[PDB]
Amino acid sequence: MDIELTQSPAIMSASLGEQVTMTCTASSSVSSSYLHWYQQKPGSSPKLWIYSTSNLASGVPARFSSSGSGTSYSLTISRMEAEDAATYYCQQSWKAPYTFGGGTKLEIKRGSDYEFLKSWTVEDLQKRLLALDPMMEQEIEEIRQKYQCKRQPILDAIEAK
Amino acid sequence: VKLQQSGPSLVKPSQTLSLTCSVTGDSITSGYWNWIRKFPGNKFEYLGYISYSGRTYYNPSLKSRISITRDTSKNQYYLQLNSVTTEDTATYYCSRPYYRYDYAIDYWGQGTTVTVCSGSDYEFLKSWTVEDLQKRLLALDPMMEQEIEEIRQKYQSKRQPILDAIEA
Repeated sequence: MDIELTQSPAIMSASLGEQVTMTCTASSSVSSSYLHWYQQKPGSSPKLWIYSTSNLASGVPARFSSSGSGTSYSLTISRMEAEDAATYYCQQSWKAPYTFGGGTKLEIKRGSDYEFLKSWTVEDLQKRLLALDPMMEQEIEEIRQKYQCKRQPILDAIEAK
Repeated sequence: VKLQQSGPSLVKPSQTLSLTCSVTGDSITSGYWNWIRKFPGNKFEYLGYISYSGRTYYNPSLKSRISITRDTSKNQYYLQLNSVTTEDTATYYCSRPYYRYDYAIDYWGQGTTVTVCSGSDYEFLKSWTVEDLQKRLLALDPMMEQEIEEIRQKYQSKRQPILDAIEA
């Protein structure tokens, strides 16, 4: 009987400065010290963000907080910033196999509009500009590997002679 | 602590996937060390761990197709998945759970995106000469470059509002 972790909502869009709270609910009780949270931006590996329900990994800004116990846990951003746009996973490290939640993708509401964009600081703007490169590189790389897939049976038929 | 992955990116069905994690900041004789894959639909699957002493755990979901292997001397450990169908397409991660965090995962390899290619084109590619096939093989290049250019231009537009907003 594996411990299913369910994350609501699966996606949520928020405007900067808002306070956002995403949740994780287990199928059975898990002690608080084994519930954890990870953040993943595209193109890079998950980062441990919060361990044991209420401890911030190093480098995790103080606007992040988390609480819960039993079968309901939650992660909260106080005053969201552009860079908190990511996918957040809960995970229990209690019963093997050590299952993850389905994720919550946190997007910037109305972020792709010059109307809203010019009210950002110059810093949040240029950090956001560069945050586009990993996304683009993942898409290109997914294409390159699709064509290594297409190149394969041709190379297998050229040498089947 | 740096977990470094290496291995092939493609594997044909019913073949064996093999991956290597080269730990460089701890010793695989200390604590635990796992493998985890992320399916394209943003779903993580814990595959298994190798322990400090050499005991292992394998996810029942994988049946017995998985064997995790360590090499205590080179501070490496290895994943091997047998009879790899296309449902094994995912990004494969090694990672270190840490006892101080009650085995929260604080270090992750950079991942390996592994595709499984059916490649069932015997019946089609038989009516091709090898010369036709080498034209067909080169036909993919302008096709792929087109897709890549669509990607590049999509982000040319997606960033334009940002650059406009900086100038102001």
